[PDB]
Amino acid sequence: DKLNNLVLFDKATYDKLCKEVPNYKLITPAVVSERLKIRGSLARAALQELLSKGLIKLVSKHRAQVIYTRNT
Amino acid sequence: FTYRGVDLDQLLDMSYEQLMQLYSARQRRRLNRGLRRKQHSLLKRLRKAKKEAPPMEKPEVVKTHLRDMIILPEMVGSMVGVYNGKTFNQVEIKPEMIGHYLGEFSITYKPVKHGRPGIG
Amino acid sequence: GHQQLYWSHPRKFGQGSRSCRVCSNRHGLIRKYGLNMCRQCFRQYAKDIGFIKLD
Amino acid sequence: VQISKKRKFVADGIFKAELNEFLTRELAEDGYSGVEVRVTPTRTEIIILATRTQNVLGEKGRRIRELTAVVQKRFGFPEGSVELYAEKVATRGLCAIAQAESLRYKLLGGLAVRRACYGVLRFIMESGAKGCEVVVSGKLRGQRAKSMKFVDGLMIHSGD
Amino acid sequence: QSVQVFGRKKTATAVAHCKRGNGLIKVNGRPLEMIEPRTLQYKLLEPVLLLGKERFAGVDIRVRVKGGGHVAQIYAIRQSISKALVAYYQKYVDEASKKEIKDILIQYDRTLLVADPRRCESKKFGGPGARARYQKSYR
Amino acid sequence: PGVTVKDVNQQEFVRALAAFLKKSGKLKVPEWVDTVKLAKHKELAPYDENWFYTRAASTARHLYLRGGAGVGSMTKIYGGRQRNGVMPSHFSRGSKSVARRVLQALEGLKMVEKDQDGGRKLTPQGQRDLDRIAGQVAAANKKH
Amino acid sequence: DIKLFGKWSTDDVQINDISLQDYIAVKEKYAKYLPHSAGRYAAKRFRKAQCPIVERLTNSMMMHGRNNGKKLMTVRIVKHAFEIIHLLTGENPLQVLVNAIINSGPREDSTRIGRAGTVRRQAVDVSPLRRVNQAIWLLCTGAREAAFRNIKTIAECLADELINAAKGSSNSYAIKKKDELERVAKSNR
Amino acid sequence: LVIPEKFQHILRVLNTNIDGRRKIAFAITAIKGVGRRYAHVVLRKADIDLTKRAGELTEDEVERVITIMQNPRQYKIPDWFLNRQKDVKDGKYSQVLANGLDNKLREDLERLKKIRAHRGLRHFWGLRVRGQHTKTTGRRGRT
Amino acid sequence: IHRIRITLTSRNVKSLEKVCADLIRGAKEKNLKVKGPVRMPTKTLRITTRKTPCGEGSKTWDRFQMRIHKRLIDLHSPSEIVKQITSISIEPGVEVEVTIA
RNA sequence: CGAGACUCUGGCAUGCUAACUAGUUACGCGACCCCCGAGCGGUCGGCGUAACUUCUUAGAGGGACAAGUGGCGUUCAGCCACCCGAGAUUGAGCAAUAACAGGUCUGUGAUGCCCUUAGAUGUCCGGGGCUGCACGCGCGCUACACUGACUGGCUCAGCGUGUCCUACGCCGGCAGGCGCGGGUAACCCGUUGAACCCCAUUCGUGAUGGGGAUCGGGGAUUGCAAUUAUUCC
Ligand SMILES: [Zn+2]
Repeated sequence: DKLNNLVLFDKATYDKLCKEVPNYKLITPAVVSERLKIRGSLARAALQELLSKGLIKLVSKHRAQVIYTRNT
Repeated sequence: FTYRGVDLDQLLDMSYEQLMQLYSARQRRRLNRGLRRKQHSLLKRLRKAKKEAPPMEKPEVVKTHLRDMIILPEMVGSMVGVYNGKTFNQVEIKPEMIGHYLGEFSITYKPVKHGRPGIG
Repeated sequence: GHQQLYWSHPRKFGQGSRSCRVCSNRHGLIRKYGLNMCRQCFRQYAKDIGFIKLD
Repeated sequence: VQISKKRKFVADGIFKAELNEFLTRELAEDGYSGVEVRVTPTRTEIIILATRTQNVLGEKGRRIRELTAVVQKRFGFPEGSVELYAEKVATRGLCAIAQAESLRYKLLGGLAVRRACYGVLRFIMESGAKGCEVVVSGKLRGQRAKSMKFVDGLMIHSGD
Repeated sequence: QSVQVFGRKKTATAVAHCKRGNGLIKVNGRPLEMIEPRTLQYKLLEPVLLLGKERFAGVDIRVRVKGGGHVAQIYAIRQSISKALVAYYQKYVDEASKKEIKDILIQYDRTLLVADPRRCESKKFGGPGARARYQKSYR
Repeated sequence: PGVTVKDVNQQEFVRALAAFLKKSGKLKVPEWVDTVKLAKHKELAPYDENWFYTRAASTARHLYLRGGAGVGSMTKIYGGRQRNGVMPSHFSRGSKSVARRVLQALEGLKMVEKDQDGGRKLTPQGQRDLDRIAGQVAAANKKH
Repeated sequence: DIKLFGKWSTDDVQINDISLQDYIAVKEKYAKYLPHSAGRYAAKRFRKAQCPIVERLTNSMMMHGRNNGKKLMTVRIVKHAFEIIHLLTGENPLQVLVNAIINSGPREDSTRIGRAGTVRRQAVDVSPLRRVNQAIWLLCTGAREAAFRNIKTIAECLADELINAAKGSSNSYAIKKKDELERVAKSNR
Repeated sequence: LVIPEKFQHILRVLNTNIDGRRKIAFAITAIKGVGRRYAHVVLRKADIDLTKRAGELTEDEVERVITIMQNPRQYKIPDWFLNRQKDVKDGKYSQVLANGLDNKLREDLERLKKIRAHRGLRHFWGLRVRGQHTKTTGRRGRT
Repeated sequence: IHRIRITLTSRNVKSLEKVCADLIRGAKEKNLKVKGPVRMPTKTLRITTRKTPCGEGSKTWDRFQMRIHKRLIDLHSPSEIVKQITSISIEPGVEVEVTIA
């Protein structure tokens, strides 16, 4: 089967990012991509929005793996 | 006909080192190194055959062993027989091949048409 | 003339301009240390030149 | 212009190898033993090990002057820069080159194959060695290559 | 008042100079925390994180490194850090401190005071490597 | 507490010295910077708009470590892995001209001195600018 | 104290099986800061049970062809893998590692016995060191399979196997392969 | 990021269909004639953000990117980046694009075949042109 | 006369043993000013040849080597002594390349 | 005889012999920093004496012998395990007797016969061919991707060659040009600034930016000559 993710957010999909995602206990661009039908660049950048909002902590950042968490 | 934005007659009367800016890199590379004693001799003899024809007649063929000779614009309209290791091949120098070598108009090999394969 | 057409080929590069200094052969030369021997005559004369087979 | 020290000892190697093959291809049937190049920077003194020293000098030294005139004209180093010397290897049985050339001379003389091999093999053990073999291979009779082998004493084959 | 020893892995050779100092351990001019493959940072901290800072207090350590690769240079230093403090505690401090502190290191890793002799084997013909050979085909 | 270049995280030291040179404003930028690769072994043009500055910043850093580098040695410095098509890969050097006019621009800021011994070294003014950028990184790291 | 990665401790880590206890490393004096140690553990037999089992998970993760010498690549895959375990579970991930190892290595295996051309396996017993060796291999291999051609990371997909085996769940790869080798053996007996 | 509403999913440039949802430094490459390396230099002369997607842009950005693609020397794009450097009939430097490059490989093939050069026969025969061992490789597609 | 460098290059160390340790022996016997015999890196000339002169067999190779051992020894004296001792001690395969200043 | 013994290599030596064509340490001098409110400290492949051999190099000499302990042994040959130890089986070279009608007259001025020897099978020259292409079979290279690719940044070798290796300026987008210097070599290339690796950036499961074959245009070097693309951009 084909996997056609979105490239920019939808009104509903940006809500799932804002509301659901900061309560996962494990937030990662691969995970967000897997649960929301979103390409890796968009989901990788959306987590940088959610650091700017302060909604989400930061555990580790690397070339290939960046790991985020629910808020405390 | 036009070559590099230069018409037929303007090519024929163009200076020698002015051709060394219209050619490609191999020809300009070779022309800066200069033609040799063997090669002006062919170009000399190509003038005479083209000189001695009736105006309805193509010139008499001039046979040659020089395959890596540059087709200069002096040579246009000539009849040239080129040795492919075996046989001189009658090649009329059409005006559109004026940047190439002679030898790629006289084939060496025969085009292969297979039969059946043998034992092995 | 034949004065002109005899040794007319420029043999200062390529394989023609090098041969063995023992057996005149120009296949498989050892050009390394200014040796210029074929790979058999070097193997023949290797004790007298001084190349000891150790390793 | 000087030569690289890598390239120099190689060029000294091709000098002795060509000089020894020169004296092998010439002084073979005249009792030859060996080349001893002794590089004195005034004169490249070349000492010739041999057995018949009188049969390589010539007549009051005719050939020894011929030979040292060949070398100057060959390797280019000038006059008065080379001497020659004949010192006899009196232990001709110990030298394998002499005994493989004495056996070359007898086989070229049309003697028997076994006779000359036993003559040499008895000689060198009488000459004080501790072991020796003589192999002669090739045409001995007919259109078939055979191999003969005349072993006496001890023969180390492996190692340093 | 000064002791200079080496350590060594495959081809890397790191030489540490120690004198009566004030707790600086610099390798090749730059600090221990700055050396680039920081995925292996703790392997360079292991002579410190086992003996504590208090032993590296009256000692100044310069390390001079050449050769090897990245990993091989990391392990060549941690030899030479460790071997020097041991050799400093011999000549200038009593032997009982030397034994005490040598025993803490070796029980963590024997590598810290004696080096691997395993170095690269010679490749032989008929194959790409020291033991390996080319493919062959039958029939 | 006198900081140095060597006491600092180096790939942030370069990021600091780069943005220093845009704020200085005077640095000769060639007009081909919008156009070209850095070597033959690189696939594409570099991503950064201001790549000339950080490569200028990288170049002054290497001169501080060893003084005496030429244009060819800098072309060796940013060398890479030429992927030779389906033939196996090899080492290829950078470009001589980008390595030239970087050293030539920073010579214009009196940061780079041309040497007795051939190459280019770093002026004592240039040694001031690095160690002042080194303070700006060491402070923003150890106090934050 | 000697923390793995400077942040994970060893004294919490508790071994269940006495069968595996002497053949699974770090508890107390094996405790080392990094997996990367580079010692001669295959110099003679039964020396590779004394090396830390995080380094065992390392050396079996560089294992494939394109990755086949790159150890610092791998101790980075390990380091990011424990911190995904901790954020999904909260347990000391070394305990999750050991509980995933113990549940993974099979306990009876089949073995071909008989002449050539005859295929009649008989069940035999599984060695304790081999059950360690079989489990790590079955753990690392499951990280390749669900993460060879998708977006998920191998520092991530390792931590999804290494959790799903400490549950002994059916979702793990190393559990289905234990549920086959030890299923086939009890039809050979 | 965010949700633009003037986001064309489908671009129609030079009779070629460009996927609007791709990065624009790699959606120009969807036409013939343009690769990766030339498209970056086209967009930098256009001074358009490489970060942004191809559907995200206006019309005046798109048609001036077209204009810089059509007329590269005018916008100081050098002559060594060009598709067709010295065209033999006129000696004129250009960058040749999708329907044109399709039309102007036929012109080089109809040149060398009419002249009966060596390469012209090769393309007429279907064989290897750059002087290659045809004994062993290039097998598939025959009877 | 001052700063007399002597350079020795042989092929075997045993002849180079006897010579190089006799120069420094006789210079100090004549009460001179020497540097120690310093030892250059030994050159190793490697030529790898096939054994077969056919190309038939099991692709077996010969690893031939040549080694060159180079020594330096310095002096500070009027050079009347140098020509005396050195030109007598002639061992075949041992070369003396004495340069001054 | 072969095996072994042997030679070379490797591993160990803070012991010995030495070092201006190798260094370290110290002391001068300079540059630079934070400063304190002077410094000191530091980094200096920045350059000058002195101390000397840890590092470098290479010479001699030691070192390991199943030695020591515990078991097993027709208890002795030898084996196992372990302590001390750098090392408890380093990797090669050489390799008997006998053969094969294995391979090589296309390595030889090593060669026996036979053949050809001036409308030459000698030899030079010119042009071609060894590559040709429906198809089989072998050694290989690069890939099929995200443990990736790209773009920046950062930081490490060794055996080696060199009269052609090259440095350093300059003009070159780039292959390259021009000039000027070193090196017959531990003196110069060169501290041989290697690559994956490391750290950020970008891209997200699709024939994709993976993958580069095949094709069109140009540009430059080598050579007498690039046409049947030498190689390179
Ligand atoms: Zn020969």
